Amino acid sequence: VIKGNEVSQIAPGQTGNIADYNYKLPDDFTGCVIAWNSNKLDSKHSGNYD
Amino acid sequence: AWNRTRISNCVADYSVLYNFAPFFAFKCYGVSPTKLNDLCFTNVYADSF
Repeated sequence: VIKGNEVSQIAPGQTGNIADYNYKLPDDFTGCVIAWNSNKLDSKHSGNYD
Repeated sequence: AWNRTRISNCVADYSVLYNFAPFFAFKCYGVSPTKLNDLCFTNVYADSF
């Protein structure tokens, strides 16, 4: 579960907040990264602070 | 009207640019980041756009 300007760091050999603190992808990654928006199911009016 | 800022006789305290000045777009071309601790810069210039 990420933000909007967050899919960019999800790639092999990538660095950033995710790769330094949250999650590290192997450079030899053999798989598919799939993403879709989740406004109607992962958001709250005051902020889905969960 | 960019300024060619010249830096000399200091240290490469670059980790602050990640969080102390939390700028998001950080693409290092030619020299990938996180290795910037020795043999790093000789005639470092900075361009402000």
